Amino acid sequence: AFHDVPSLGQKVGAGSQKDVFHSRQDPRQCICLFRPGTTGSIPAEQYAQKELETTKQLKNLGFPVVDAHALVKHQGSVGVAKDFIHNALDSEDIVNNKKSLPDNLKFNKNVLEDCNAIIRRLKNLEVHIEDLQFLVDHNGHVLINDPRDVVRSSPDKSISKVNELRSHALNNLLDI
Repeated sequence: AFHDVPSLGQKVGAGSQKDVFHSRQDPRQCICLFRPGTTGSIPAEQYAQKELETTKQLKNLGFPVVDAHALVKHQGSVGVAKDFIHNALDSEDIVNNKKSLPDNLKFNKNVLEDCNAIIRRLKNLEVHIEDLQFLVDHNGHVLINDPRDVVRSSPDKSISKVNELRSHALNNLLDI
């Protein structure tokens, strides 16, 4: 199931779970490989397989996601081939105030609307997303990234994660 990527493109980004590389097979994609010690005791090949499945399940259910295309491996490194989001902001950087949303009005509106839309689905379908986490593309759209699992259950923990990010957009929009 895991495909060999012989060569990697330039490295891009700063996420802690995975190191990300431009795909030399498709400039719309990137190669995302687990860092050491990020999958706990679970083998990396399982973690990657579970992320691809969950990403596809959420995509089917209507959620906005960073799409995942293939399980990949490079030397001893294991991971997933995913859509590349140019100039993406990581939502953990935003909520932990390491980075900030731009001032742009349209940008913050998109963050607000998409956060609302994600919460609506979580309520309608009554699901909880393990390790819920997002990327914000350069227009402000919010995409679920590296989901670990989706299960029918109370969505309140997940709705709180979204609200966490939404608050920053609210605070900016309330500033005229």
